[PDB]
Amino acid sequence: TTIVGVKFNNGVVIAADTRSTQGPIVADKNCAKLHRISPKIWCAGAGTAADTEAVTQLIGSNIELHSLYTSREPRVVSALQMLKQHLFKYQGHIGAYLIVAGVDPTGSHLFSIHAHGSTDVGYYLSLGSGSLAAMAVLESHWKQDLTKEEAIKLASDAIQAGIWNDLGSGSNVDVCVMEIGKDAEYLRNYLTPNVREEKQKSYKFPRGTTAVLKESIVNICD
Amino acid sequence: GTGYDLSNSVFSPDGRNFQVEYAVKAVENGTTSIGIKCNDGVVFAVEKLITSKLLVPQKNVKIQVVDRHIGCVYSGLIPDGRHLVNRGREEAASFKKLYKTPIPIPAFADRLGQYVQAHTLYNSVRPFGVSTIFGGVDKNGAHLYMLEPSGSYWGYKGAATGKGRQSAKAELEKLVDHHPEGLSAREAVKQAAKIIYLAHEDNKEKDFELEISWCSLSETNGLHKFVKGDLLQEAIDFAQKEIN
Amino acid sequence: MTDRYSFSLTTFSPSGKLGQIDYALTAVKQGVTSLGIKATNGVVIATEKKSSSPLAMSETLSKVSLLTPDIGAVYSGMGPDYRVLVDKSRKVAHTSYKRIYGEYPPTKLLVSEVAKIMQEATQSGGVRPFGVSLLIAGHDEFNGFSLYQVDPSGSYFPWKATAIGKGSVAAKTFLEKRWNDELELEDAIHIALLTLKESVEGEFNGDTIELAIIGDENPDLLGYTGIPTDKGPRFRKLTSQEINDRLEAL
Amino acid sequence: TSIMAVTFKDGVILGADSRTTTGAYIANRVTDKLTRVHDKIWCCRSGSAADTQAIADIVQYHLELYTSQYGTPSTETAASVFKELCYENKDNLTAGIIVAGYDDKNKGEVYTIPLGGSVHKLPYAIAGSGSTFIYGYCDKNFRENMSKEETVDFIKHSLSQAIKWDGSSGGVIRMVVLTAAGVERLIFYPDEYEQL
Amino acid sequence: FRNNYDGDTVTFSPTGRLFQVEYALEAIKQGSVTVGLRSNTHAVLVALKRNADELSSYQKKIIKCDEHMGLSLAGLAPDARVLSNYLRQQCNYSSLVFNRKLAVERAGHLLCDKAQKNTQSYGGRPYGVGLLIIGYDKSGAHLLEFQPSGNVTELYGTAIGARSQGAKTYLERTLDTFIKIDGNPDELIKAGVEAISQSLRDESLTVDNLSIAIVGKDTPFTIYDGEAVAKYI
Amino acid sequence: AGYDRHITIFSPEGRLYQVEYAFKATNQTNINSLAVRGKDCTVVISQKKVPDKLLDPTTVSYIFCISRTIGMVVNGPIPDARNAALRAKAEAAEFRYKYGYDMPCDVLAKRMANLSQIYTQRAYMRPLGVILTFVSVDEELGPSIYKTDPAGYYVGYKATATGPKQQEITTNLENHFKKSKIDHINEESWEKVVEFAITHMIDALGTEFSKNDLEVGVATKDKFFTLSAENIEERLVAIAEQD
Amino acid sequence: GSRRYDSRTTIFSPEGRLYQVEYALESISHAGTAIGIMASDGIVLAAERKVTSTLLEQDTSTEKLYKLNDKIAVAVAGLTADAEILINTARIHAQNYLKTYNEDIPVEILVRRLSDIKQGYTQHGGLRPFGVSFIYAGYDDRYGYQLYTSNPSGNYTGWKAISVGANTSAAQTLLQMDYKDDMKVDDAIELALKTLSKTTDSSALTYDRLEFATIRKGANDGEVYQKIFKPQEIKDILVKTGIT
Amino acid sequence: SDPSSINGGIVVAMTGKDCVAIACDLRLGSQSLGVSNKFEKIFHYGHVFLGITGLATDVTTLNEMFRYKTNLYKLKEERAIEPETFTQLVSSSLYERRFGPYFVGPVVAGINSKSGKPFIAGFDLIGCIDEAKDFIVSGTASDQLFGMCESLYEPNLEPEDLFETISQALLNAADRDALSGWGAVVYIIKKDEVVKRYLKMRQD
Amino acid sequence: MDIILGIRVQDSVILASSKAVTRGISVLKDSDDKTRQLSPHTLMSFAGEAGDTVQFAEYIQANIQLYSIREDYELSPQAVSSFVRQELAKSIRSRRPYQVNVLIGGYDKKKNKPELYQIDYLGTKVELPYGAHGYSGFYTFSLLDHHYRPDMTTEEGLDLLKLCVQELEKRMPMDFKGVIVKIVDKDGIRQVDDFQAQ
Repeated sequence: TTIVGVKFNNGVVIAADTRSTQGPIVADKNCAKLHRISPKIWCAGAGTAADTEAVTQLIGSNIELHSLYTSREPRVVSALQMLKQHLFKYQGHIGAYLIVAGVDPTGSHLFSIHAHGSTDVGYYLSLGSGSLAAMAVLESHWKQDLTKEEAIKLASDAIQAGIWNDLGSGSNVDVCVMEIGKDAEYLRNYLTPNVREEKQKSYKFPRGTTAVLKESIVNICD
Repeated sequence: GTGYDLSNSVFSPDGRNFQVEYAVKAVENGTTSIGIKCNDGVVFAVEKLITSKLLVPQKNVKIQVVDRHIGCVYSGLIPDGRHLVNRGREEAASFKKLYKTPIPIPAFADRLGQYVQAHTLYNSVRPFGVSTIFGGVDKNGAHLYMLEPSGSYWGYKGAATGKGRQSAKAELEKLVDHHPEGLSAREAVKQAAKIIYLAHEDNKEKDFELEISWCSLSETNGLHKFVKGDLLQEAIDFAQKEIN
Repeated sequence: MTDRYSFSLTTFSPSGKLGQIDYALTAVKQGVTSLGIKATNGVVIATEKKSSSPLAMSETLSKVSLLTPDIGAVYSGMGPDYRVLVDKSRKVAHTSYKRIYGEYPPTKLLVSEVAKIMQEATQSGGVRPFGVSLLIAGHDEFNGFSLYQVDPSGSYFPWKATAIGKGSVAAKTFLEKRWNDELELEDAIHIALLTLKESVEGEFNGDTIELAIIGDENPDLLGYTGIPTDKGPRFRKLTSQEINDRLEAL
Repeated sequence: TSIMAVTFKDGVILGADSRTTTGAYIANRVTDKLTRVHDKIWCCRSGSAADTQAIADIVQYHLELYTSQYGTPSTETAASVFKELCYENKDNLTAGIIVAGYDDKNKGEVYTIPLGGSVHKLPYAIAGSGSTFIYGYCDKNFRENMSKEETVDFIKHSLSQAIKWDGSSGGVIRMVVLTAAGVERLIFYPDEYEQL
Repeated sequence: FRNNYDGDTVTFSPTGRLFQVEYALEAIKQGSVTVGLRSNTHAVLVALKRNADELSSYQKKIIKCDEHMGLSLAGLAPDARVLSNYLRQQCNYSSLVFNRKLAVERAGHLLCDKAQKNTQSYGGRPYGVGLLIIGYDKSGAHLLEFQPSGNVTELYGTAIGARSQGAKTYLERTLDTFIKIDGNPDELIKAGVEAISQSLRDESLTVDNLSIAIVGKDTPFTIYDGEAVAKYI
Repeated sequence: AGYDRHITIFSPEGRLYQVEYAFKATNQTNINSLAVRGKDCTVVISQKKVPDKLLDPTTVSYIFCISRTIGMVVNGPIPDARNAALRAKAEAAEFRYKYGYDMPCDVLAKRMANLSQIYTQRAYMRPLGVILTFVSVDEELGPSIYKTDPAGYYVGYKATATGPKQQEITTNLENHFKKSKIDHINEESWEKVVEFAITHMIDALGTEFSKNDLEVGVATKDKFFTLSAENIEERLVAIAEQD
Repeated sequence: GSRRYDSRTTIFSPEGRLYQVEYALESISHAGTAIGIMASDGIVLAAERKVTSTLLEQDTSTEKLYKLNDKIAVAVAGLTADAEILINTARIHAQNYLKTYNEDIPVEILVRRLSDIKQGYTQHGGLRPFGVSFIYAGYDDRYGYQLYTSNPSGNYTGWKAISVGANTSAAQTLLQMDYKDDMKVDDAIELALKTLSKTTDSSALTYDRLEFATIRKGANDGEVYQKIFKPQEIKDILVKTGIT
Repeated sequence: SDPSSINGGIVVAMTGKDCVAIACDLRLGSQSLGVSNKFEKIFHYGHVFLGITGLATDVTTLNEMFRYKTNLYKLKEERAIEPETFTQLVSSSLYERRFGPYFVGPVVAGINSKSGKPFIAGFDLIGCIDEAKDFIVSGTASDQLFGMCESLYEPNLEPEDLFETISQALLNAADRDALSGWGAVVYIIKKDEVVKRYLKMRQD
Repeated sequence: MDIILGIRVQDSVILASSKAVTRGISVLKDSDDKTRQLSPHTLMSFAGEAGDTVQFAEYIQANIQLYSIREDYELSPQAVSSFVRQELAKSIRSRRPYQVNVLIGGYDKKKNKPELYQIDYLGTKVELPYGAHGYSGFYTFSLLDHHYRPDMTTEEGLDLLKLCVQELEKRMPMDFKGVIVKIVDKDGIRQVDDFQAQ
């Protein structure tokens, strides 16, 4: 897993790879690691995939209820505080490592959360197995006061470093841009540099190859 | 209709809680007690009605200490006053456990205030039949308070409740007018004795015992102590001189 | 301390009448008139903003509330009782449905959940029934557009068009004459403004009238772009200007 | 981790490095270990990042509730709340917290709270993994009632040596100054303190 | 008037009275007379026992709490059993945890607080018994009068129960005499026997009728019944 | 049947008398209060009455500091006032801890009104005989006035008034905002907004005030504070040099 | 305390009757009439809608006829909201049995369980009883077609034909007059509609005021099928019988 | 020791042209010992099909649980459960037992009745949604199935052609697994009809 | 573990259970009946943990008999086996699980067909023509896979179990002291007292 977060002049951008693995075997070649807390606050998950999905939806549900109760747009610090206090209570047993980013009435924000409940704040962050490959690129090309397009290029290059160099990462790049005065644009499969080449042979079987013992029609209608 | 006075938390048509006002009648029936704020501390004093010669003198102590710096005195149902002081002692210990510093008097006043007010919110509990005069010395000067059965409390230059509260307040008002610069700890103890002896005229059919306590910064190092021995007798003689 | 009211406060009278329900319904009758009309391509719910003071801002008090992005609610009766029900209705949509099925509840089931809460306020110990009737308008994929009325008893009925409050009897009669099964959303809003005018005594404008619709999806109100299946909320509260534009063609 | 707080003539200054590590990898090189719990009461954090953040957030909650009812709390009061959480939950916490705050009457005060959950009032306190290497330097160079200029230099020289020898410490030297004038944020970069 | 405010203890009257507490106090006046008195060295309890029939036994009035403390009852016996059992536990707690004999003054405070909790909450009733606690601690001999209201008073001498005013007037008159009876237990008993006889009206005090208890400087709390009180008749 | 006026159950008319009698308890203190919004501030004015000479003037207060930003003035008995004060302070502290930001004025008002609704519905908890006026300068909404009552009702105000002589102050403020046409008091400094609030308190009530007769609470950006007797005295000299 | 306001819902009358149960049964006698008829080849459920409007959406309306199981259904008389509480618990109970034994719950066991819950509110709790009278129509492999009824007391009985709600005395007399043991469903459909039309308090029995359901075992299937009639289907069968 | 390797068995799902297919082996065992050749792992609730691998006691329990929940769903919603919605129901039900999970590998397969869209989904033991457009595999021969499906599968296969693909992927994967086999069954799901076919395979 | 065998023939279910109870070093009993009658036409055999084995069996017996009194009806062998499975499924995730393996041998009076169910301690139910628990199957299954027919008579089924027991008495190291054999058919449950030398 490779997930990154980059701050630019008028917002924040997050990016991720699309490889899900069960040990050394790839389960999903195109999974969504960019989750949504609220319309303008997005989350990137690493570690236990079931834990990252559920903790995002639980806090996201509570954020929606809070937003409707307060009659205000969701804040990143609110989603951050609710995530860290939930993860701390379970003492790291919920294996959710998240990069949370978004825009709100107070501005743009970028945070990273660990499973035990610790939080870090920065302009560029990376988590997962391909974190070191991503951070290497981030430490080399990052500058202060980045433009929108520069931030997309920097985040995408960091994810690519995870794809090529880390075995726990591969396939495609998913990007989500969050600007101060605009709607958040979620770019599913922003880059697809790992398209499977055409097979050397078609393995379509002639009809009647498999031996059948018994055949029946299943009743669906009650 | 009628029956608004039968249950506690019930509002009457004119927006009153009669069960609380009925608890005030129990306080008015009780013994007169006072409190005097001086220039660096507070002085508490209470009447002790001698019902019979069989009562052992200087034994049935009415004035109670909370923590090490707060003194409490009350009028009305004595057992109800003890229940409030027991809660006050629990609340003071809880404050010292968490915040290290001994509980401030305004802080302590609210803790008793919220607890007494809580007993006016339900029909399963009875309102307190006591008005408690309390105070002491904390971080910034001395404080004197008087707490009512409703939960209402204020800061006081001089407090009075019980049987002879009218005579006590009238004598306390004279002290505020004559001493704008501030009365001293020595003078306040002597004066506290005078106030009760004059307030005893409302219950002059029975004999009484005098009980004074004080908490002064220069005299008792900001700790609550009972007035004993020569200083107590000096107060009695001062009151017996001006009664005639 | 400790709640000693463990017994029912609503009981059956000799005649069979449940007193507290009847008296709660009486409180609804005293309340300001609110109405709902269902069209072919949408549902409209409207009410009068009865301001207690001209110094008070009517914008801060919303009589029409969003429950889900596809479901809205309006009331007649006790304001405070409505506000807490909306809080409970919003929460039950997540706890009993969205955190289970990953999607928002259909109108009929959310109505059933609100009705359950109001039913419990009739049977449970130490409580009184809610002094409100609710009009819930919403949309879901498999049922389409629907309008429901929830009473203090906890009973609910589906409606083509209805009204509750002060002049509910007069408003229902007016709705019966003007409603047809071929009405468009814009037509339904037109009847809504006509029916509400008979109830409103004072000023009749976009600042004194609160109106919301359940219609087409709003991609501009979603807040994000990317997911094709996410097309935006169907609930939309009409602004003061949007109401005033339709009042000129009255 | 290299954290310290030193009382002086005008108040108290808190100092910290910016390195948090997961094994041998620096997960964050710009960490702020100087956490505010009240206007003029701050803390230095060492040990578990998740524990110290959770404690400081609860203390900030308690001191906010204290101020609403009783007014501005003392440094001793803030140190007592920190201790109460550290001592009672000692089996589940790994936290070494230095508590330092400014008072108008008490001037500057430093309270150190080690792993066990005890309180120690000191003129100055050093904590963290990097503090072990500067026990000799700090004991020989510390003086009471130093000026602001001297105290900044004392912490700057101490933490620079702590960063030099300890692998767990590094990054930038952060400082928070607590006086009657207010709160002052100070930062010192590797290009400066490494060549001291 | 009275009928509307005496339904339960939680209710106050317009004058500020608690009628349920007042009715509990009335149970003491209906109960048999018991006398308590002390000097500087010893404390004495004298109690008049009551029987239902001439075929019934005389119900006990004095209960031992500890080796240095005890009390006499007037009113409901089961309520006296509950309060004495609590006082037995409080004396036991102080001796086990602090290795300290419980002060008689502090014992009165504990009985005050337990009786108070029955007067402020709904569903509860006041205790229907009056208690006369005697004891010898680090400050000497003590005598305390317990009332269901919660009011506990330290006294030289006192009497509670039916016709108890006669005994109370005697002790108030003999105050200067029985206070100086030091180092002589038998004479302090005789002062209490003469006190309780001032309350007699129905019958004279007999062998299986009288109950006497004493605690002092070098005397643990012991109860005398039957043959042991024959020399005081 | 006749106990419908004793507990919070519906009367045959559909009314709740216990709630109605709790409204009557708010005027027991005989104290009037008003709230106004400035350009970037919010001011509360409350009458200060000290009948007994034995009272400490500094302790007699109906204005409370809930948080750093939010202030609250109460109309009603002080035992219930401090009950609502302590709860609001506890709710304010919890909100900041749970959600990472300071609780807004309207949210606290909604929270306190929700609690007041519970006492209106549930039988064992009696309604508090107090009206609470919350004031602050919100980071999103700006100057804010939100008022809660025993019924559980709450709404935002351009300017509000509470007390026995509420209608006199209400109509006085109404006539000004009809004349000025704007919803706030057009003034830069808070000092002159306090001066406005005192002047209109005098004009409506028909009574002159001294430094000890008034109690002022000022809400600014990131701070709420109450003025001392000498601060009010300075404000009273300024209005005297105009009439 | 709260004793003053307690109506005492679970106490006997001097006659030996349960006040709240009797008063709840009085509430049912005002609700719309629901009739169930058991035939040799199926069961018929018919119910009259109480209080109807022209703008009432009948197509999405359900107030009297509810589906508990694939084989069991109920007719409701009384409070609709109180019924849905019991209907929900019955649905859970039916599924609990299916999860436990891998078999569909026999009708009587479901009826007894619901009736026991009704009885609970009659003996303990201090809460008001459910103002609901059910008609249970179901099928199992043991007894075949079954018809039960339960009231607020918690008592249930088996029937060949039964009516709940308003005008039950008149309805039961009409059913007893025309019922025979060898009835067909088509004949039972007619009887149910004829009995309602004669007992209706309104002018005429129309389709918009009715709810209709049949439980039949299909001859060309071999399995029991439930059929809740649509507004158009009620309109058709109303003309066929001779009511139009 | 491993609860997912005591009983054995495999489930595979595949998408095609306006159709989906789901297949499983029939083996139930206790370690090395073969117990049953009739233990079907595919269940259906309306038109939505669910295949469960792993510990057999949990397979039976969850089947009874999801039958319990879909029946209540149908009574409340007045409609049959949908593949997309049922996938979320499985996910939330599995995560409910996060720290005491069912040792299973659930597989959802079916076609949406409204849109006509073919849908398959996969889950781990704690309820992570694996939504792939191609194929979903689960069981003790998951590695063997992954290799078969990645090679044989091609997009937009006809119901008759997809049957040949899924059957050969299941059979050759089961023959390389000791804990899988003992008969096989394939479901061919269409908008209107579902065909169930039992396959002839090795019995060792 | 103890020997628990089951076989379903044409008209009956035959259960064979070992008589030995071994604790540590000694065989304490050689005539133990490791079966309980749940209902007139349903029988359950059991083996496993010392205490759990009988406690669970009597618990199930009490519940089925309670149902039979309440409904005045006998549950089908399928309904009983499903009830047993759920109890063992609930037990496996409790504080201390029932370590009991059971065989349900019942005759459905409604279907007029014999039925045999196999459930282990985990709660794994399977309907089988023949079943065994523990190591019993390792020696017996090959003989059952060879000779078994669905149309076998009760006499034929007894001969096959005899062959199964003879294999167990030859190859298995433990002495299980023979078996108690019981027949479950339309007439009820009877015991074959003559299996020692049949």
